[PDB]
Amino acid sequence: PLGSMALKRIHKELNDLARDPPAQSSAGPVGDDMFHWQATIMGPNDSPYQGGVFFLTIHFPTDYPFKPPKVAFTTRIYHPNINSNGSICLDILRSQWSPALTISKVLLSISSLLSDPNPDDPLVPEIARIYKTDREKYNRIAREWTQKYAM
Amino acid sequence: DDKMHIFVRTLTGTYIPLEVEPSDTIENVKAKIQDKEGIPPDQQRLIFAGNQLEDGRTLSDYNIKTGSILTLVWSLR
Amino acid sequence: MHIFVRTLTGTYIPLEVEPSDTIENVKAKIQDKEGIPPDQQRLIFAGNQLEDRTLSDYNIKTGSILTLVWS
Repeated sequence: PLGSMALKRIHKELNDLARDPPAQSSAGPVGDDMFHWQATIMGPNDSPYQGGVFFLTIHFPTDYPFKPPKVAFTTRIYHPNINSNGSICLDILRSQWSPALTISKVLLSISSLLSDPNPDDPLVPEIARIYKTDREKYNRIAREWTQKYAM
Repeated sequence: DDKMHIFVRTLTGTYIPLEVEPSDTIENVKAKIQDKEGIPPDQQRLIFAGNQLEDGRTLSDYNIKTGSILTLVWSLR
Repeated sequence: MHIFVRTLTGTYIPLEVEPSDTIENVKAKIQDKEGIPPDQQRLIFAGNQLEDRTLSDYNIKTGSILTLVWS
């Protein structure tokens, strides 16, 4: 059966996202592989990323949803939990992933991470340092990066 | 039982799942598309990896595997 | 070839283009299909913003899907 067990779930999630999208994010395959999706997230209003559209790539494992998907940013973003390669630290993407967790919930968690970053347990130590020591500087830099790369 | 499950993306936004074999011809896939969605085979144009899938050739000839998405164009009608 | 432009709402716009076409007259091609002026559209392919290079250098082929952002 190869990975059809995962493809059933992936198609069901795509149908669910298409019928009722959150209107602040989108997701779906734009290429030739059902395992590879593109997603878009609108920057939250309560964050310096307001007005930016951030693109993400989703790579589904062959045994989805037993293993979590590989979600990575493709638009450059200034955030202490997202590195220059787009990797995201969410604690539900490799360590506490459980079935019945949907891609939509992952997008909502990423949006929440954008709204309220995590200084401790960082992925980029320098951005976390600037975030902890100067909030105005962090917000200005994040706004500049959002205007440059997500607008 | 080594059948591969592929998808056909239409311009309406839907994705039609098809359980096929690598040796299935492109016209066989078009017949399945007609059965599931009603579009006549002679008005279907299938695109995969930037190639127009010609009749008589098989899915394996285009490296179509499990989870492949083929774009369907409903033209000439 | 034939390319497809998807908006974030899910709607599809098919265009008949060639690899020699640059992306600003493609932007103008999107202009007279649903009404979006070129000054308020962003074209994204494979997650990268496209600046008005030609379709050949971005490796856009038949069936390629490009995301349209109202900005």
